[PDB]
Order: sequence, then C-alpha cells, then structure tokens
Amino acid sequence: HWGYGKHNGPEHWHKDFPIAKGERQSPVDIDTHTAKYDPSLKPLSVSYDQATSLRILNNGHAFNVEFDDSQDKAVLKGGPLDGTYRLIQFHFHWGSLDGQGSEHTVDKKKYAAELHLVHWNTKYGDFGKAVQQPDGLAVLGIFLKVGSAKPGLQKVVDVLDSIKTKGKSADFTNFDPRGLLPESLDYWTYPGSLTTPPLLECVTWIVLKEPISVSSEQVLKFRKLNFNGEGEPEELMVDNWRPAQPLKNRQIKASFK
Ligand SMILES: O=C(O)Cc1cccc([N+](=O)[O-])c1
Ligand code: NI
Ligand code: NI
Repeated sequence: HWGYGKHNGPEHWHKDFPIAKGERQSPVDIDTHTAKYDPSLKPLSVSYDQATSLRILNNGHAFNVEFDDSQDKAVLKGGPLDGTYRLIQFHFHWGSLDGQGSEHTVDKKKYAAELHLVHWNTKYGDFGKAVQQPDGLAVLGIFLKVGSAKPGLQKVVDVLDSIKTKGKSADFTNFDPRGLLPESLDYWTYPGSLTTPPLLECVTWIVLKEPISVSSEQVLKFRKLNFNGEGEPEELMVDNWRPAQPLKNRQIKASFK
C-alpha cells in the first residue's frame, strides 16, 4: 500500500519493489549540456488519426484516458524505436503548486505537470507481456507549463468532476490526443522504467523539448481530484510524481542540435 505520502511514498517503494534501486530507473534529470545529438536518430512518427478513446478512469494515483488497442489505430514509430508501438492510455503527473509536478526535469527545472502517452510494442502481443520486456513500452512525455489555456485539454478537464474518487470511470469517446502535442517533435531519449510500482525497466522514454501551455484554471481542476474512494476521508490527488533517480551508466540522446 503505496502512494505519495510521508509514510508510503517513493522513498519506501524499494522495500516492496527492490528494482526501485535498479540500473535504469525513471524519471531522471535531463542535463541539456551533456545530452548528445545523435544523427542516427530517425524522425518520430506519431500516427493518431484513427485513435479510438474509450473511457477515463481515476485509478487512485492518477487518471487514465484509455484507448482501443486491439488494432493499429494509434501508433508510434521511428525515432529511437524499432518496430511499432500501440497507444494504450495517457495520464498526467502534477503538483500541489505550479512550481513542481513534472517527473522529468530539464537542467533541474520542474514543470507544473507532465503528460505521458503510453504505448506497447506490438511484437509482444499485449500490454501485459510487453511490460516484461526491456523494449516493451515507449512513453512519449510532454511537459506542461502554466500560461494560456490548451483548448484540446478542455474536454478532459470538464469530465474530471465525474471521476473525482478512486475507482470511478466515465465513458470518454471521440477524444483526439493530437490536440495535446506541441508544434515541434524534437526530443530526448533514454532507457528507463515505469515511475510507479512495479517500477519495471521496460520503457524507452521519449521526452519532448517543447512544453505545452495550460491555464491556471485547467491545472486547478486536476488538483480537485481525490486519491481516496468515495465515502473515505478526502485526500487531494496532488504531487503524484516520483523524483529524479540516478542516471547511472546511461546516456541521454537528443534528436536535435
Ligand atoms: O509510470 C507511470 O506513470 C506509472 C504507470 C504507467 C502505466 C502503467 C503502469 N502500470 O503499472 O501497469 C504504471
Ligand atoms: Ni499496496
Ligand atoms: Ni507516468
């Protein structure tokens, strides 16, 4: 019984999941001066035209927007990836204050939130099998700063009141995740892990350089969600980010000079 508190937070996770102290944990600080430009890198291909959203779920640590991943409808390819990765869900991580909330940091800078588009490698057949592989997932990470509103986020923000507590879901059809992407697909990439238990080291991370802007009112709505179930004492769903972990013997590559 893990979470983000004083008594069950990231600093405790290693007692149940010793992989917490492993060699390829996420997130990490991206030192922009030591990331190396790689001209081997292929351009990223994001193909979201046929994406079929289904449902939005408060899972007690975040909310997830789930997709139909039973065909190649929304796929990531190229960049550092070999093969085809299917979109399964997106979620966010965010803070109690605008000055924290992202998991990755850039030259020690924390953004207000971070969006994770999670994709699994089709060569493994399903998600459950893919997470057991070192190349099973590809997560596209996008930083959020507070400024102007993001119009393409607003459909997500206005359903949040219907999923306030742990275990609530709502139908969430016809959502187009293209509206959450910044103009540029310049990125950094490195091998890492899930950032929640079970902390599996199955992720190729792809972190976009250009943040999206959201409004103060949009972020505020995220902070009204609850970690608890209905009928349990209220605890606001804030600060659901794991802090930066040691880079160890990894290199972060840049797609851009
Ligand atoms: O890294 C995250 O934010 C956590 C995350 C993401 C997607 C799947 C997960 N899972 O535990 O099966 C966990
Ligand atoms: Ni538990
Ligand atoms: Ni995440």
